[PDB]
Amino acid sequence: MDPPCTNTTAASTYLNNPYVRKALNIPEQLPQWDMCNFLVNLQYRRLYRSMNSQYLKLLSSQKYQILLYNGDVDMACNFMGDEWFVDSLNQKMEVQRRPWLVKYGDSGEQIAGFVKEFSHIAFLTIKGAGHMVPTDKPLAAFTMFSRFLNKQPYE
Amino acid sequence: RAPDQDEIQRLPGLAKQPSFRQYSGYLKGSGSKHLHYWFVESQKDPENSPVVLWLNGGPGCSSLDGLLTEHGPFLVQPDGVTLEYNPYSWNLIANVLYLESPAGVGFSYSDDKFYATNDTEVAQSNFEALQDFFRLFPEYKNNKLFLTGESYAGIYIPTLAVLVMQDPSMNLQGLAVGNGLSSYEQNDNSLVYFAYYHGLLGNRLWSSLQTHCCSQNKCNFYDNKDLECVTNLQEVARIVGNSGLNIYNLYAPCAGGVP
Ligand SMILES: Cc1ccccc1[C@H](CC(=O)O)NC(=O)c1cc(OC[C@H](O)C(C)(C)C)n(-c2ccccc2F)n1
Ligand SMILES: *[C@@H]1O[C@H](CO)[C@@H](O[C@@H]2O[C@H](CO)[C@@H](O)[C@H](O)[C@H]2NC(C)=O)[C@H](O)[C@H]1NC(C)=O
Ligand SMILES: *[C@@H]1O[C@H](CO)[C@@H](O[C@@H]2O[C@H](CO)[C@@H](O)[C@H](O)[C@H]2NC(C)=O)[C@H](O)[C@H]1NC(C)=O
Repeated sequence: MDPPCTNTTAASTYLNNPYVRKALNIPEQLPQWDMCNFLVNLQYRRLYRSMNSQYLKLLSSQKYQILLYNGDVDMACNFMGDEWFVDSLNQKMEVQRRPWLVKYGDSGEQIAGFVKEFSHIAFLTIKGAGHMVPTDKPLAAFTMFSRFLNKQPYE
Repeated sequence: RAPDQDEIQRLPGLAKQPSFRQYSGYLKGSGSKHLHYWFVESQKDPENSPVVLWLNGGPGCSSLDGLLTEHGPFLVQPDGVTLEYNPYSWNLIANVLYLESPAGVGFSYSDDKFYATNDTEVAQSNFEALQDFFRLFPEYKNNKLFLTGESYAGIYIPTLAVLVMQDPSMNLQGLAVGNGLSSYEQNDNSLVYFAYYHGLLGNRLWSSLQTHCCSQNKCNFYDNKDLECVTNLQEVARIVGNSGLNIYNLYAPCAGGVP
């Protein structure tokens, strides 16, 4: 039920508490809460090998802003694969690759990662973060999320 | 105006009551699928703040991981009882919809209990779930809609966004994917390069990879049929995923120790 090298006991112990299930309006007859369902994964039929066509379809309308962000210390879905992917989409208004900053309390401005921008699409690295960017770098993740929602530059 | 029946009254583990309204219930997917949602309204101006859908990957993993361990308003503590407020919560500036998807994931279920699915069925079920969300929360129909996700949601989100873009009633404004699976070929090729340059493979394994898997500059570590190449890639997969290194964070320890 748990992916390798991960410990999901804290969330599992919390969500399996009967009073928590009642507060979350969960019907009592439903089975125990598991972080990852092994049976769903085993029976899952993967159909697409690339999202190239999906992103090109979304970018054609020029109505939506797209963001691909990766923690640079992750090996499951490494930053380079997604950087290669965004670059391969060959979009207009290509900007020079630049670092993006985050202000840390009294520790001052720090490089949170690097931004590669194109028209309606940007690729971002989160320096020192793994597969779960908001868990590893919560301040950098919020700063990036805020800039994304408000359509502001990532720098 | 809103499903008052789905509203969370007093959540256990919280020392202080939230300033925002929160809901937990079910969204109707395709067929007999009932997808469990946990919706957290914005801490600042919920009526005008954007609606943000969050999907975790797997396939088969719960989006409640995103809430309780990643960017939710409160995070679960190691005791598995206490919840502490998150000062970097994504709900500070957005109405965040955490959806346990597909059916069978976490508290989500189906009446026939058949959880065998695919990319196309998942996108359509997620689309119908979003339609149900807007029927349950009609005051959020005109709000800016953003579709966000992690890992396998790199497939979930763009496929869902393709369906959402065809629906003019949905005010789609963008999409964000965190450490997402966008291409198996781009991911597999980059990982072998990542492994060597992060010091997981030696010069002997790399020289063998460069000589056998590659032609001049271009390397094929995805669907190559060269004999020494397939052998070297089997060793790369063993070092990266089954040797005691945390695949999700190279510099973090492996929970439960090295096998
Ligand atoms: C690491 C983690 C921790 C908590 C929640 C979710 C996840 C991530 C998804 C995310 O980042 O949102 N889960 C996975 O990366 C993952 C991958 C899995 O399956 C492995 C692949 O399918 C493979 C056969 C291609 C290697 N799972 C997973 C799903 C169900 C049961 C066990 C698992 F490890 N889980
Ligand atoms: C996996 O996670 C659980 C939950 O965080 C860990 O258990 C906690 O351990 C600390 C320290 O002993 C206690 O204060 C908590 O009360 C425990 N919580 C629960 C729910 O038991 C557990 O040690 C971790 N296991 C591994 C192998 O990392
Ligand atoms: C993906 O899953 C869907 C849903 O299970 C499949 O579509 C159904 O397939 C059955 C059996 O052939 C038909 O009886 C249904 O009428 C189909 N439903 C729809 C909406 O088309 C679909 O075939 C699966 N795709 C793949 C490639 O396996």
